Amino acid sequence: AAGAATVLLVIVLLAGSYLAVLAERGAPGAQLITYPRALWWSVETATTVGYGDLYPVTLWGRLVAVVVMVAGITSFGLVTAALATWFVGREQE
Amino acid sequence: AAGAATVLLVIVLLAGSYLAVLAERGAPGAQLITYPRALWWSVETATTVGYGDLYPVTLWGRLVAVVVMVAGITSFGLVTAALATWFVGREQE
Amino acid sequence: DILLTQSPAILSVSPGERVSFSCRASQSIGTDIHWYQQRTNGSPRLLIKYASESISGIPSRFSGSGSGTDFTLSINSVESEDIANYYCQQSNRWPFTFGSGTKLEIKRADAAPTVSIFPPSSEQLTSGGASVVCFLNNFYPKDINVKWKIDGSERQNGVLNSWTDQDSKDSTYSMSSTLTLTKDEYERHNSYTCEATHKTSTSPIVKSFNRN
Amino acid sequence: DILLTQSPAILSVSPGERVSFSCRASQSIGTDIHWYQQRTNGSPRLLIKYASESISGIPSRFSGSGSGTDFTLSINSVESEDIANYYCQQSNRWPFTFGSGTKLEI
Amino acid sequence: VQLQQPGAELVKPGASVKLSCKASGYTFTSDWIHWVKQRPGHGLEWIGEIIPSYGRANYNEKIQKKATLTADKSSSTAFMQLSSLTSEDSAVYYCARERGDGYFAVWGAGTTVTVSSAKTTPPSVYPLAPGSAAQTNSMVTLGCLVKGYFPEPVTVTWNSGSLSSGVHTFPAVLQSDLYTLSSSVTVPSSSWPSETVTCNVAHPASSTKVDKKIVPRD
Amino acid sequence: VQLQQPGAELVKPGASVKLSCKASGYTFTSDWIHWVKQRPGHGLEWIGEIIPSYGRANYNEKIQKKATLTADKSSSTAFMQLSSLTSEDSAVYYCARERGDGYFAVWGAGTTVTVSSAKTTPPSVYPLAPGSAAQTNSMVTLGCLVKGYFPEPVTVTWNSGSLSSGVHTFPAVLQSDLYTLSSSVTVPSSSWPSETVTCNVAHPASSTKVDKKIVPRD
Repeated sequence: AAGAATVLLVIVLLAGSYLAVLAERGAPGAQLITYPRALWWSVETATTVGYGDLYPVTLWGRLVAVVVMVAGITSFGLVTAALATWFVGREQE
Repeated sequence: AAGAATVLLVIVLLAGSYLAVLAERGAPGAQLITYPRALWWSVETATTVGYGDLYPVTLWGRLVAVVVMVAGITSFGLVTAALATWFVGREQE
Repeated sequence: DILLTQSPAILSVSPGERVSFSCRASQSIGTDIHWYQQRTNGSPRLLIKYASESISGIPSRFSGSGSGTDFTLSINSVESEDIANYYCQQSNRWPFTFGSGTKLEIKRADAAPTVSIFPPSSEQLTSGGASVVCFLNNFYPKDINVKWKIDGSERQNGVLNSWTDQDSKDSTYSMSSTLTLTKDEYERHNSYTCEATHKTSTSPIVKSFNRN
Repeated sequence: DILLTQSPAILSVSPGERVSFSCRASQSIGTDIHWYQQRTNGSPRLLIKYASESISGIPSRFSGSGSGTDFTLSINSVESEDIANYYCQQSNRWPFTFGSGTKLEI
Repeated sequence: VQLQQPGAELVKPGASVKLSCKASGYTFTSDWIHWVKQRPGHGLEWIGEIIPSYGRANYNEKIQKKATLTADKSSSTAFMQLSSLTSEDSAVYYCARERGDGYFAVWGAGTTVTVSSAKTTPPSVYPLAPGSAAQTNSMVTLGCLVKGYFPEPVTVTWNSGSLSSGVHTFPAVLQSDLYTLSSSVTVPSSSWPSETVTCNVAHPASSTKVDKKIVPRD
Repeated sequence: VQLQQPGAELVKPGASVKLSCKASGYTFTSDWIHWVKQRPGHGLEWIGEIIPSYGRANYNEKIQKKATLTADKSSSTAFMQLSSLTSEDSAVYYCARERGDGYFAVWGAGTTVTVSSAKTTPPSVYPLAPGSAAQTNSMVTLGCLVKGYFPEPVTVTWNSGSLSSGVHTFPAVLQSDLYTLSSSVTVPSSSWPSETVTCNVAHPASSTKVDKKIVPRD
């Protein structure tokens, strides 16, 4: 709620980024192989921005990616319902 | 609400576009470096259209980008709940 | 660092005929190219922006073409006022870069040099030197052979020549010739002559003056 | 397997004068290049990271340039202590790869 | 004149120099100020940009980062400081006004920088009138001779610009650390000397400008 | 010394060998440990990476997968096992500490591996003092001679490192399965022999280090 679904998104975005590099390293060609841009990629994913920078190529990397989508889009189906509520409320007054 | 969450999106989309060019200029390779296409890029971002044209490469450019996503997706989680309400209502009559 | 590559380096053309400088980038830049003219001694001057759009205050001769990696500045006609270096400059990816540059040369009809010989001014001798300047003006081609003589005998020393870049009112060239002596030396010689053997004239064009 | 290609193989230069080793990749890698110096008998030693960023404890002579596929290690001046092999190494796509190496002769 | 920069500077080698660019016209928040270097007989080297309002600068990755950029947020003048120069660093230096859209709409006139230990010399202007017995054609050619100045450049004008018809200012020659050039003008032998004709030779590097009428040999 | 690996190993052909890399300093969860191979007079071959905390390794696709990677999660030491070697497999083997950002911040000193059936020999160190009648210049040159050791390498030092001024250790020559090199040092003829000077020759492969003062010919 208040800042709860928020925190869960950040667990996802970290552990996601961390595991993406683990799964993708070893696949010849993967760009998703350093902890920085891995993190950026998990934001590119939770928010469905689909910029086209990074994406996974391994099976497990794609599973990790799907977990981020779900756990992100849901978080962000709620973080965005809450920033809308709080500031729109106080700012609407 | 009526046209309130709307206006906030436009503050975001401008100041976003303006800062993107500031952060990205100086990074060898960035395409996000003129105030026009910067603006278009912030729409590409607030609306999660992910066309793949522009995207940032600097750290700060990506932060700016994330601010647009949040403040945009939230605005557009409300601008789109309001155009749905007004015209669907009057048009539904 | 996007590489703009302007070929050819120089461009011959007869007046009034279409001309096209090619720019060619090292990767796609869409339409983020801009053309700059820069004559001799002057600063650059925006010609075409975003590869096709004209600038207000630019002659309609200049026509912007191209997209992707192949770009084409074009001039639908040519006249003498268009002699300059021409530059493309991409704004698609940081940093902004420039091309190597293309200079425009006009083939015109051959013309003979106006020769003018000038004695050292009264003011100049008052110090301790005397320079005989001789002007070759408005000839084409630029290939001309100056020749000094003092009292019929041919002096090869103290001779500073300088060639104009192709002038942009006429498509012609000019040339000066400083003759650095001393006042002491200028006094003990009577005649000074300026001969110029140019393509236009087998017979060399000659000018002279006598202090006496 | 991204191919880094360091030309030239050897580099003659008089002391104090600017010198630039070119690295050139077989496809775009953005800025994920890093330069390593390795003198005789010694282990390699990170010089420039991410193609432009300096390393603390590295002389200001070493100047990182380049982006995309064209990369340029540069030394604004040269002195005798700089004789070594020099290596570029991309981290943009797996596996990490290294260049062929460039030796500096004075 | 939109962008406005001084004419010429002289720097002892290894010393520093500051370069100015006062810009009348608009002063948009979104404006950028760029600097381009043109070595003699070369192309255009982009050096670096600065957005004066906000305050950040970005320099050319690929060149020896010798300079640093600054601005004056409420004087409408921007600066570039070149530190410890050589002779490789002598060139013309333009400032340009990019609106933020990616092209250099407005160009300064350029500042000519010559890095030498030699001393600064004003010029010597001598008239050039035809000989006492040169058969006058319809058009008469006459000039003036700027001798022994340092450093470059010199602005040469005729009647202070009014008579720009038929002029060629010649390139300067060098000799023992002093320059020398000439300029030519052509009027009708009907109008001259009945109409007076003067050549004016500005020399920015010395802060001197001089006049000389080209009278007949009295 | 951040990354720390042994000096030299010797392997009979076809046999195996384990390689160590104890790493003081930090031991981040996110750390990766890489291994680079440098054949004599070659470049750097990346062999493979390992993240010691979690435990997974990835080897070089393109080379003969002769090795396998391991770690000790609470000894801060990682390992690489090379199985069934040839002479193509003799090289220097570095371990590196990539933080997870994509560059090798920290490098071990390298382990020199020589795959031969020949036996291990300690070195023989002989002093090198000038002749009994060599005219002494301002600087005096003197050295020591390491003869008949196997395998490579030998760490050669002067006064145990304090006098690193004016030294050239020469490359080893090979001859009938034994090595031989020399080192040179230069001090002022004022300071020596009044100041004592010793060369110390470590030989990791044998686990022996030896000393020799370079006295005058008494």
